[PDB]
Amino acid sequence: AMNIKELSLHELCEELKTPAWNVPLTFVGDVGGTSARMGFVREGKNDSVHACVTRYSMKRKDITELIEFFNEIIELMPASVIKRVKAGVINVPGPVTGGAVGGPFNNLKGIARLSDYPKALFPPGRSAILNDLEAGGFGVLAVSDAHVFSEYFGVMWEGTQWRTCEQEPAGSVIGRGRCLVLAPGTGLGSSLIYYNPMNQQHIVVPLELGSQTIPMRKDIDYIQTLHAELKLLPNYENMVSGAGLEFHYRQVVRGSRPPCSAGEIAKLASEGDANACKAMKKYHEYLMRVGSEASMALLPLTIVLVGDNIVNNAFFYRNPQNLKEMHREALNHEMERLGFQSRVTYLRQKKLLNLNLMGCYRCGLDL
Amino acid sequence: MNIKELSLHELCEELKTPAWNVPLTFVGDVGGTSARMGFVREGKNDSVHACVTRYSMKRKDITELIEFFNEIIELMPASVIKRVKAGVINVPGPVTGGAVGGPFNNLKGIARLSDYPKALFPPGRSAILNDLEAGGFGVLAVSDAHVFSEYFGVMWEGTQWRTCEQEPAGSVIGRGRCLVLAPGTGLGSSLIYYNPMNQQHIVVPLELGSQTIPMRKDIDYIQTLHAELKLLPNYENMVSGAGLEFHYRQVVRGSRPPCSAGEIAKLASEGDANACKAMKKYHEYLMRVGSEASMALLPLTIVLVGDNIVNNAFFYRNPQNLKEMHREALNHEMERLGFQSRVTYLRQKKLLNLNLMGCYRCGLDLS
Ligand SMILES: O=C(N[C@@H]1[C@@H](O)[C@H](O)[C@@H](CO)O[C@H]1O)OCc1ccccc1
Ligand SMILES: O=C(N[C@@H]1[C@@H](O)[C@H](O)[C@@H](CO)O[C@H]1O)OCc1ccccc1
Repeated sequence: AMNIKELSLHELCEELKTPAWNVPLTFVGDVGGTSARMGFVREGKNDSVHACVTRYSMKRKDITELIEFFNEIIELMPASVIKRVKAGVINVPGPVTGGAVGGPFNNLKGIARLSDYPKALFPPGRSAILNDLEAGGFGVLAVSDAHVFSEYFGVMWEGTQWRTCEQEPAGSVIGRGRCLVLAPGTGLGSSLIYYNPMNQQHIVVPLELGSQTIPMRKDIDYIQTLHAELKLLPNYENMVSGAGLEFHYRQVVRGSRPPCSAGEIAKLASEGDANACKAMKKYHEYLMRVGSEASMALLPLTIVLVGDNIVNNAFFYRNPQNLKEMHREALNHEMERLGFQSRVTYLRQKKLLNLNLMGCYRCGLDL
Repeated sequence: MNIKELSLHELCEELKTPAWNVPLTFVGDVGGTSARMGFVREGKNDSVHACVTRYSMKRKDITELIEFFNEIIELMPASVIKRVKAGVINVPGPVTGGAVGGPFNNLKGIARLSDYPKALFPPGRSAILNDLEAGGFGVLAVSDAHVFSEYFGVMWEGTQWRTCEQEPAGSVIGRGRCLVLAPGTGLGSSLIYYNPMNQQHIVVPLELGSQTIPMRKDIDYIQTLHAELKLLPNYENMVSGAGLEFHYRQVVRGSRPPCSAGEIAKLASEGDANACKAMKKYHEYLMRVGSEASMALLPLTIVLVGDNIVNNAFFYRNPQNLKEMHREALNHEMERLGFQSRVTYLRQKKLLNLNLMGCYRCGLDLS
């Protein structure tokens, strides 16, 4: 159903001359902190979705470098092909106003301005800048609508409310309820797929749950230790990020060691290393606190953890002890005395898929 | 829109008028102690006219509403009830599927639409809303009738307003997200999301009030309330009637008798130093709801609504109190990048039942 081809800039040029690619096109771009995958999507035979993209490196760590890539693409591509571009959607790893202005970025310098992009890739009134988890959320909806939900998402635990509005198995469809998508990677991403009961419609509402000040449990001292390193009141992202895992790893080993990065800490936990595993537990404990607060504030039917990080950490979630402690923490809220946290079904992405690119495409269709 | 409070019998009379011979919407605004229910019509020159009767919630039970509906059906002509084409009520609790009103703080039982009479609640044209979901539909109704500056006053203009809108702050809702806060008996919250893709606003219900409060430099003050409640304080615990009483008891330290919220507000309006200090403290946690939500939800506007807000006008007009409220709304680590400054704050400056306007507007989107 879901098809993405990674190619060099030149292989892409040739692929598009195929009679298969002689149809209407959407320009799409998934932009992250290091790299960006940009290219073209078509509708395929038997209702399928086929994309071809090339990887660019964000060498300059500047969001305005994207313009170069667009121009590079327009010249180095045949006009016949560009003429079939009927819609243009990219995502960026920051907050976006009016689908047009991508806001201050943690990693990257500058501001994403739709009005500076070339109209041959971004047709007026048929183009948009999304936040990366806005795109993610359109992706989750694309997966549900293509009926392959259980191919790509696995249930972590079923909540109370699932059977009250759905008779199908948990994880077989997104559900006629709000879905909160959380992407713990470089940054902590969050979007709310709102469910409008009047018209049974799902709508993607971007969030910045990651930049909320962390509320206390019994961790006052642990929060204050990071407060004194950052010289900032910790937010969720400070505890649930690359930097966050490093922090938990430094707090566990209780002494100087030679450097290991988040990457190295994950690799070590997958090899059975006690200390790295305790770092991952700690990380997942703050991730579940984002969930318990948001389970009350936003009343989701489902919470879905998405991204490469989540798929690559499958070793962590398969362990039923890790899952049991995550679940205990997801219920660790005063409002659990009335069942609010128990209501919620948690899922995780269990198979690699660029949600963001599928989401840029679904967004292009609604436009 | 014109509303009129009448006894059960006068209501019966008014509807026999040839003026009320037209298609009707049933509406109900249900609160802690009372409920206003009746009928809305479209008038000549696009006017909007409503007629309701008051009921008291003697039982403090949500299921008593059924009686009121039955009482209305018998004591009304069949001719009249037959012109009911839509049915919308609001309740002071969280609602799933527009049909089931979840456990309530103030009242016993569960609001089930499926138990209401179809004569007032036509299938597929009826809904139970949360009180601030209704409030949100109201704010939209006021904006669309071009009288936004009649009912709302700017407290301060944020930096995002002039990019998104060329009309004056407070003259329209805005093509952006509006977070509506109702600090009354309970703390109400809803988010009027603005779709970029289409210029459509949708009301997203929230329970911001029940989130655990994140600290500033107030660990001891939070812990004082922690020890009285035997629960981790949430925003509602600090920003409610119980909240005001707490702030007052802390100010006096047993120097003076205890007080109701009503009493405390009356005294601050008369210039009582202690009561004023209690109101500052209350407004300090209200602005923390706003600063945390300004990051999480990225609103263009925050609007404070309700009789409470209108009746406390004296508090917001004092430029000292407003300057300190503003300082506190910017009290957030993410202000170093402008996020809290983005947001325009307004207050309801003239009485209006937003919820009843909202039940009606909701009905229109349904029929
Ligand atoms: O950038 C964002 N927030 C971004 C989110 O938009 C994004 O979804 C997430 C996943 O990529 O990373 C967060 O860091 O916040 C603005 C900000 C935060 C911190 C410093 C500067 C700017
Ligand atoms: O009742 C609600 N929350 C209600 C809100 O829905 C409502 O909008 C607000 C103003 O009317 O009061 C809150 O208290 O939460 C569930 C709850 C909270 C505390 C104890 C029991 C149940």
